[PDB]
Amino acid sequence: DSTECSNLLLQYGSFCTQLNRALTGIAVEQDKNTQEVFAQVKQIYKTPPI
Amino acid sequence: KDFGGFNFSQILPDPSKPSKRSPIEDLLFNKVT
Amino acid sequence: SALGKLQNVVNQNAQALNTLVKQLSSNFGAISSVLNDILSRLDPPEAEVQIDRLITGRLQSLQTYVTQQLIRAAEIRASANLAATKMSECVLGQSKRVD
Amino acid sequence: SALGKLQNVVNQNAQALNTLVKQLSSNFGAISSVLNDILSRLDPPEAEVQIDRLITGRLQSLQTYVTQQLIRAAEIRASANLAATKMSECVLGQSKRVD
Amino acid sequence: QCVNLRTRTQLPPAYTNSFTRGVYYPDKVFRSSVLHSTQDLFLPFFSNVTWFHAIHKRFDNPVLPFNDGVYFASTEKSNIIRGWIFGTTLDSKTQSLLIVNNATNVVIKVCEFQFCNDPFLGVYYGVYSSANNCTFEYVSQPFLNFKNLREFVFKNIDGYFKIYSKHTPINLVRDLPQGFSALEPLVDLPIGINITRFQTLLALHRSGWTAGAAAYYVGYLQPRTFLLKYNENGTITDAVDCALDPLSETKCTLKSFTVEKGIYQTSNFRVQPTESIVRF
Amino acid sequence: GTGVLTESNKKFLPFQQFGRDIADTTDAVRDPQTLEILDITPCSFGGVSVITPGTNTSNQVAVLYQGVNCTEVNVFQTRAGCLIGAEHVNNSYECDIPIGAGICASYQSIIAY
Amino acid sequence: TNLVKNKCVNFNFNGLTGTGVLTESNKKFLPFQQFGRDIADTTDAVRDPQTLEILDITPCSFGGVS
Amino acid sequence: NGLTVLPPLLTDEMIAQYTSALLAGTITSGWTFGAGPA
Ligand SMILES: *[C@@H]1O[C@H](CO)[C@@H](O[C@@H]2O[C@H](CO)[C@@H](O)[C@H](O)[C@H]2NC(C)=O)[C@H](O)[C@H]1NC(C)=O
Ligand SMILES: *[C@@H]1O[C@H](CO)[C@@H](O[C@@H]2O[C@H](CO)[C@@H](O)[C@H](O)[C@H]2NC(C)=O)[C@H](O)[C@H]1NC(C)=O
Ligand SMILES: *[C@@H]1O[C@H](CO)[C@@H](O)[C@H](O)[C@H]1NC(C)=O
Ligand SMILES: *[C@@H]1O[C@H](CO)[C@@H](O)[C@H](O)[C@H]1NC(C)=O
Ligand SMILES: *[C@@H]1O[C@H](CO)[C@@H](O)[C@H](O)[C@H]1NC(C)=O
Ligand SMILES: *[C@@H]1O[C@H](CO)[C@@H](O)[C@H](O)[C@H]1NC(C)=O
Ligand SMILES: *[C@@H]1O[C@H](CO)[C@@H](O)[C@H](O)[C@H]1NC(C)=O
Repeated sequence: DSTECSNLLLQYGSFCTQLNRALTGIAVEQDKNTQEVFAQVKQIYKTPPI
Repeated sequence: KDFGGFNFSQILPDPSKPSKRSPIEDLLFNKVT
Repeated sequence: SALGKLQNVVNQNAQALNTLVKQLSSNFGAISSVLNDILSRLDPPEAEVQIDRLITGRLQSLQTYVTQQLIRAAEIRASANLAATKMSECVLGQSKRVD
Repeated sequence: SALGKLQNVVNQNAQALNTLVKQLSSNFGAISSVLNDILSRLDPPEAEVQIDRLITGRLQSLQTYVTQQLIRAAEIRASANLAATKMSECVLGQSKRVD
Repeated sequence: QCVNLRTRTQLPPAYTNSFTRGVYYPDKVFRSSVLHSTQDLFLPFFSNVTWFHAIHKRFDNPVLPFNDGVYFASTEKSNIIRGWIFGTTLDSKTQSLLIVNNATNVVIKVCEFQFCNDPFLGVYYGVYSSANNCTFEYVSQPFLNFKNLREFVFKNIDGYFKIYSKHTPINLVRDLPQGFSALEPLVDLPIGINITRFQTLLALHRSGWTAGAAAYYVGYLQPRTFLLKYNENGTITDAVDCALDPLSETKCTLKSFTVEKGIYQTSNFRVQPTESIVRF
Repeated sequence: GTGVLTESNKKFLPFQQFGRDIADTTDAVRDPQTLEILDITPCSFGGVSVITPGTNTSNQVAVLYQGVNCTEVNVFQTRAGCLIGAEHVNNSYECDIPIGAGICASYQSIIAY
Repeated sequence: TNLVKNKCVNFNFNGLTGTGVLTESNKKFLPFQQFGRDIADTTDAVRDPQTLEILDITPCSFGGVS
Repeated sequence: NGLTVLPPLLTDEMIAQYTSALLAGTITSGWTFGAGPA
């Protein structure tokens, strides 16, 4: 929460934006991975009761 | 182009185009900027 | 140890996060690892030097964590692509590919 | 949004180049982001320190760019290996592999 | 010479909407067909700006705090508004800035003036009593139903006084028109003095006195980020206030005026501390 | 420091004043005047995300505060966070804009489902 | 000094210094503007202070020698 | 400390539902559901 630290950190440019962008890319990639593996059917099939 | 009714004009190269691309390939190259 | 492959991923992620937060407790050559202590103990001309040391240390730690996460994400993406291929070719069909 | 996969690669490369250019406008704790201004406003004993700050900031930016380019290169290489496999197995033959 | 005006009619000040006005060029740099995000003292979009009238008996010449900058909007006909009063204490103790436009030229002076309580000019069909120590004088070319719209931005940054201005031909009767017009930089003054208060200068019409029909608006500049759009010819045609609403915040984050469908992480939320607790 | 102080169930030894977690951050403290234990949860931190359709379609937006309870910020509580500006419906549709934890948003006003 | 165009020279215009090729420009500046920037915030257009004309600053032909 | 954990888009129940659908398809329909109608 230090405002002096953030003022000094703004001198380094867009490093923080790059790190946030990379983490966001990884985060959406995980959902894409689960979507690719498990959602291979668009119909929810059900077994017969017997 | 007698292939028993099968048409490949959209994927074969177009002689009219100077780039010698197919219509699909020409559309793909136009749609990427 | 049947489910070690998933447990390794969970353990690596938790260990990387734990090391990333542990890096905040290091002063990186400054007088203290706490920004509040530097702001309360020093004038701004020397405080800028102390926060500059802490900022470069913490930024290096965060960049290292993000790079490791990107490499692990690439490995997990390769594993997930393999799993999707197995789902298509072993579950949704019969595969002639040996092993 | 049909050709989003190629557009993402083009956008990522252009955005990485733009970020690498925009990192030159940051002083990284020095008095100015311009080397000429530092060399004209200060004597070489302190201009050496300010130029050193600019050098370490720009070197860190360039290392970050090269590292993320290497990771993206690994991803593109995996995609190209998949594309070569599809060229061999789907175009040059009929594949029994499901999906 | 000073004259008290004792024939005023009491009325509360008005308020109105800023819409998308008050934008100016942040620098002297040409930009072509590009979107630029800048952090500067800007006027907030759709803000509450104070509205003052001059009509007949209304004669609105108060002294207002300058704050970090002043946006002055003028719906003017027949040139009643002639200049401004800038200073801290508005007396001979400190040094004050005078901007006047009389019938011939514009005069900018930084001196120790003795301001009147009610300063004004007069046209037939008294603003100071003394001037002791002058440090800067600058005479320039004249800047100038309601027919004229005059936008001005005054800023005190690093001892520099920036005056931005724009002339707009309008034909609206009462309120501010809705539109976009970026203010060009007109003049930078090397004054190097403290200014915390200002006062408009009007002109009387004599045939007692009569106040000509004029209306003006005061807005206050706040530190914020704008996303400015530069066309092919290099004029600012549209702007985005990054702190107005989440949609414009997304536009500011993605550096585009058009946002595709999806979810976009734009900012962060932090609870602010309400109190400070000491336990010893 | 800055944090929310809550009553704690931890039992400190009499020589102990504060407590550290796995990450060596102070998660519990003893008040020096009244000897009681207090947890120090950090103040809520969230990622503010904007859910919108295309600007060609509409200018309506919804705000997602990630990992933030709705009591500390059309208000709906999801596991992903607090969603303001989206009308929650009981009908199920295909996912248009992903929110998370099974929640997706769409435009039809902006609905969440 | 005199102005030299179409050559990789060291330019110093009103305190803004650099190295580039100064060619004639078709960009019409507004009268209050002095310098010109591209998307990447690099000075690619400038106004001569003596005579109010617009000059493009093309970067000198750097290259890799293989 | 700036650290947040985002939940996955697909919950464990929906992933279990997807696996159940795949199991029902491969039990009742063979490989036909993966190449067209079940
Ligand atoms: C193969 O397909 C192409 C295009 O799908 C056919 O070309 C069309 O021919 C008709 C009549 O001959 C014209 O009216 C269309 O304008 C043509 N379209 C285009 C895109 O050129 C072509 O006739 C088909 N058959 C063969 C043997 O080439
Ligand atoms: C116009 O009115 C103002 C306000 O009353 C006058 O200013 C006052 O002048 C008296 C003169 O003895 C002073 O004692 C007061 O201290 C002044 N007030 C303030 C707030 O400074 C002003 O003199 C009047 N003008 C004329 C010409 O009489
Ligand atoms: C502007 O402020 C006045 C009081 O200062 C208030 O009555 C009015 O409603 C405000 N206008 C807007 C649009 O907020
Ligand atoms: C306007 O003011 C200037 C300086 O104050 C003066 O020289 C000039 O005569 C004035 N003109 C008129 C018409 O009052
Ligand atoms: C300012 O003016 C007063 C009165 O005219 C004079 O006594 C004083 O010396 C002046 N100060 C300066 C710095 O000129
Ligand atoms: C400027 O004037 C205001 C009010 O008179 C005062 O509070 C402030 O300290 C002054 N600033 C300087 C730098 O003198
Ligand atoms: C830009 O200027 C040219 C002439 O210089 C004009 O034809 C064109 O309409 C202008 N563009 C816009 C958007 O006003």
